[PDB]
Amino acid sequence: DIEFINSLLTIVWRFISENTFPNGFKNFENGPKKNVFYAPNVKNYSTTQEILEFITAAQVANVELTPSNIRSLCEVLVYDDKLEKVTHDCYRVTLESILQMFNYFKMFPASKHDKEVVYFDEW
Amino acid sequence: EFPSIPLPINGPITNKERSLAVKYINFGKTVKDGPFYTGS
Amino acid sequence: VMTISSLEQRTLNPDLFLYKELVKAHLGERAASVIGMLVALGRLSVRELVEKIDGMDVDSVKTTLVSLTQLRCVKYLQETAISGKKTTYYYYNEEGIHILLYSGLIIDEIITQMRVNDEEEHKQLVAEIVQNVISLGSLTVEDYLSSVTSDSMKYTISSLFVQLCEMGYLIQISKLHYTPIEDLWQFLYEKHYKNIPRNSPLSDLKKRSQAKMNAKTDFAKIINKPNELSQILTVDPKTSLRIVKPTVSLTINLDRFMKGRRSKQLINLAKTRVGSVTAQVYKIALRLTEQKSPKIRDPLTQTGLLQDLEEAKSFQDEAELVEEKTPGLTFNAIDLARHLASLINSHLKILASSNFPFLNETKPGVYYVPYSKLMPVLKSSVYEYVIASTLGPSAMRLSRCIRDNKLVSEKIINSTALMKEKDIRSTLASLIRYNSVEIQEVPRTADRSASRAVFLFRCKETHSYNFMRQNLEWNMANLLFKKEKLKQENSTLLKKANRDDLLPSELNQLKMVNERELNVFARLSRLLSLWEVFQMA
Repeated sequence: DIEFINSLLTIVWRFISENTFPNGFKNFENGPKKNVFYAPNVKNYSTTQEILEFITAAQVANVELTPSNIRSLCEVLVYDDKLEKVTHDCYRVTLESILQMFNYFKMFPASKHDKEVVYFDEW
Repeated sequence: EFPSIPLPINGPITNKERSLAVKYINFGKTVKDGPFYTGS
Repeated sequence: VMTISSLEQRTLNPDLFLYKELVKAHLGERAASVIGMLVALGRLSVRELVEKIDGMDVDSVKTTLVSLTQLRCVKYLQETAISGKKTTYYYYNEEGIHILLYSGLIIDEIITQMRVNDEEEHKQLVAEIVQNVISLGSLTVEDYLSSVTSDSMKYTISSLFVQLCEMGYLIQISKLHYTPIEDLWQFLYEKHYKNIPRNSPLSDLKKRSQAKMNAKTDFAKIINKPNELSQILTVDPKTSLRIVKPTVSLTINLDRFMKGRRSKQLINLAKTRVGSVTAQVYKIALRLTEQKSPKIRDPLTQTGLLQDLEEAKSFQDEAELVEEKTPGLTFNAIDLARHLASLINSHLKILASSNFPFLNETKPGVYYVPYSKLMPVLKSSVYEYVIASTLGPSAMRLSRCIRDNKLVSEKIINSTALMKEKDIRSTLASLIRYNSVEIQEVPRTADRSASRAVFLFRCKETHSYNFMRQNLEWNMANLLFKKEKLKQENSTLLKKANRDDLLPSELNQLKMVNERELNVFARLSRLLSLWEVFQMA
């Protein structure tokens, strides 16, 4: 509790996003994701103890050497609300990468004699 | 007033659906102009 | 206090105030009175409407029923008794009210549907054709083409007319559609029971055997009646062009229009999955498979469920067999998809291995898009993105973690992603308020108290879906009632603004109320695009 959990969450999501897709074709759509993977291959892999290697490569010197319980807890934490979760932690896709950059809802609300908040009211 | 709990996402004026509202109001005017009015 | 926050109409009227406000802005005010009694009661005859309105006569009730029947806003049903006295009965028609509800998206999707002939014909001709179809109701060809004088380009309507009814929307008129869903089944259920002679009992009924197969058979034939039919299509005269018969009148079908609108949410889910090109090839592969798809729920299980376990079990099993055996929609091959090689085949393999249930069940190598295994994911993927958008992402975490297992308990939520006693309880009570927790108790006493009892939280479905659907209909009823508030403030302005076909305070009044009149429609289209998913199974 409470901020280092979010920091570890951010860095493991960054490691998943850089393990699946390359980083240089994330900020723009210049032939997206290298025309994604150049008609993708049969690679279909993930970390499988590589995530704990990336954990062990950079830690705080506290007692956070957790593994096999908080590992699965953070895994559930990124599938009790969120992205892919297919056949025991494969490729993690679906809309978080463009959410870090339902899309493009600038300039809400208005403050006139008119609409918003008019919604969710009891009823 | 009384509702202060937050608002949904369907309220910018960055629409680009200005043609749909014109089609809506022209359909409404052509139905109101039609013979099957029976108002009041 | 000064009641200004819309309280005197707040709770008094859902589920009929929408139907009364869709017809008040279109068909006067006298149609609203006769449509507010067909919904609030149900079946009532001509004299019953006269004695229930309290203010209209038979000359006024019967006149307004013609204006509703012309827009197919009233179902007909004639009945009889054991002694005779055949009379006429009227039901409320929700398909006509949906036609009055969308009304511009009909003439929006039909514009962005045709090929290379673009922006030289499809702004003046067909935008008046389809608008006269929807407004006037049932239209024939000969009574409509006499409006134009010296029709030199009289064949230009026929090329757009034979093409549009070939692949969808235009259909033969309501010789079947004014009949109700219940009586079309009930009259078919009794004619296949009394025309069976006497026989052996064989568990004392046995005819419920035969009357549960064969009637369904010709019920499907009735379902086969509003489809693509060759009785009006491909008529071949000698030494002329291919033309349909312009004799009988024709209307629009609100069955192929909805399944084409479902493709918009399918494209939105595809854009949620993959970005630009693979979503585009799924888009074109779905647009090439529109007019032959299985539809939003058939009238076989709309009414008439006779409590049978095997019918409720293998109704979704025989729908799978309808999905498997098409006359060509299962043929979703590579060159057929690219005609309107290995690269898009690899993208289609990515669709096959995308593992959320779209474009599955490819055993021989030819692909297919399932629907019945797609509908819960379609209805739930949009439900999880409204609480996450409006109420908060922590609320979406606390709601979806109920769904991770079946009935997570209170000492297990606080072990996941957030500590206890701070805002899990407030968010959980707020989700109790929006029908997405469904609390349950187990007691430790003899009278099921609150102190000696502990709770159990299971997100029960079809209670969060129905309440949000009613809330969306409610806010649609909101958004068109505030449109009638500016009409009372412009009754002395829009009436006078017709003789022109400076007083600059009117420039901050007339051209100021216009964008406030257009943004409610611009938001109503998004209300429509968010509400449709809860009424497509």
